[PDB]
Amino acid sequence: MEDFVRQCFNPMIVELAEKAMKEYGEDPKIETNKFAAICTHLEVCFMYSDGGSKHRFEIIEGRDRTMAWTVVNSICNTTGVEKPKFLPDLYDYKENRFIEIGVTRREVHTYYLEKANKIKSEETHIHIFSFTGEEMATKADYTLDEESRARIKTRLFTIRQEMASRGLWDSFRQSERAAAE
Ligand SMILES: O=C(O)C(=O)CC(=O)c1ccccc1
Ligand SMILES: O=C(O)C(=O)CC(=O)c1ccccc1
Ligand SMILES: [Mn+2]
Ligand SMILES: [Mn+2]
Repeated sequence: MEDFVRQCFNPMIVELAEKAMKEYGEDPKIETNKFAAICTHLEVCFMYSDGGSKHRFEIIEGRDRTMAWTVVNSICNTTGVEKPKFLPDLYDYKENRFIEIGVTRREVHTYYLEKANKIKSEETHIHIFSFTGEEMATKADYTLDEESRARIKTRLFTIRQEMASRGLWDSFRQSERAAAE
């Protein structure tokens, strides 16, 4: 699984997933599934950010935490929007709202609600993608055009196929459920 991750995602994404895991004392060599999940989540964050006009999104995910909060503070004090209790993934200068992005190997609506309750914030938009091509957004708003979202979905499904092809997919779909329970 480890070797698969390093040739599936780019070094920058891998590099940042490693840091993210290390910051919390977790080891990518042992918890290889969570390693893959983090690379995936980052890739989706980046793609999502790229989907818009050039300066539309501030990227909050994939930074050192302290600098992230600083940028969040800047946005809140700048635009009037409420400070969220949990670190979001993006800010949308176009729509004037923070975005949390989810990637589940489980049901889109299940994951959506686990998130929605935890944040407990009306302002933060929520956007969930599955490895099977479904997506769910708050108020049925997807932010991006159909083209952008389709590229994301395609990419996720490619990751699933690539894992399945090597026998790593079952173990990976297992991990999330076990983590939840
Ligand atoms: O699993 C995901 O989708 C994450 O986005 C995970 C993440 O950011 C993280 C950060 C620090 C430690 C462990 C996971
Ligand atoms: O799951 C996700 O989509 C996250 O975006 C998770 C995340 O940011 C995080 C940060 C710190 C600890 C655990 C998860
Ligand atoms: Mn995040
Ligand atoms: Mn997220």
